[PDB]
Order: sequence, then C-alpha cells, then structure tokens
Amino acid sequence: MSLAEKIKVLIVDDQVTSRLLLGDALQQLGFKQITAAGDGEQGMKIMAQNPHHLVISDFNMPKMDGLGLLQAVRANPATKKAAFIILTAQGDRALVQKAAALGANNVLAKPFTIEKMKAAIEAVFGALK
Repeated sequence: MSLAEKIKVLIVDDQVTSRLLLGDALQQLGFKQITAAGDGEQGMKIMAQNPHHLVISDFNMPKMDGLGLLQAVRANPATKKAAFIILTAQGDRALVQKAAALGANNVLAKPFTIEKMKAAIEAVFGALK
C-alpha cells in the first residue's frame, strides 16, 4: 500500500500471442506492475508469491485457469481479493461468467466485443459483481 507494490498484474498465457496480446492492451490501460509468466500456474503461482491485484491470462486450459485460479484463490485470500481475466483467440463470455459464478472475486473476458471487455474492466475497476 506504500507504492504500486499493492497493485500487481499478471499476464500469463499458453501463448505469447494471447498474453503479449493482453499484456499489450493491459499496458495500454495503465497497470501498476505487469508480470508475465510461463502459463497458468507458471504465472498464477508467481502472483501468489508476489503481490497481485489483477490477474490476466488466456482461456486455455493451463495448470490453472479461471476455474483453477478461482478455486486457488478460495484457498488464498491474497488472490481471493484479486481479479482474473480469461480470454481466448476468440471469446468465451460463458467461460468468464462461469468463473465469476464459480466463486471468483472478479473475472473479466476479452471477447470480440469491446462492449463486454470494456464494460468488463469497467466492472473490475468499478462494478465488482
């Protein structure tokens, strides 16, 4: 809470394209401290150790995805207070909404609808639920 330390972003995906894609857009948003990892856990675990605030990864089925990520948080309150974004080369709003419903703090998707993605972020940044 002293510095950006509090705020932390993790951009890990099964493919740079996916990640670099989010990491690029995310960076264009104005994150605190972007952090890319190998994938799922490779990145999720990273956020677990260090500070996390906004997790962003691919929709793929890595070591940990919106699903695993959630259940993961449920265990750790550190991430349980952090959000997570799950997008794909296409878009799976049902997948995202699923994670959120599953029992996630805040999960946003990155489909082909700026309205969803944008509005999504507008939620994570404002409207949590």
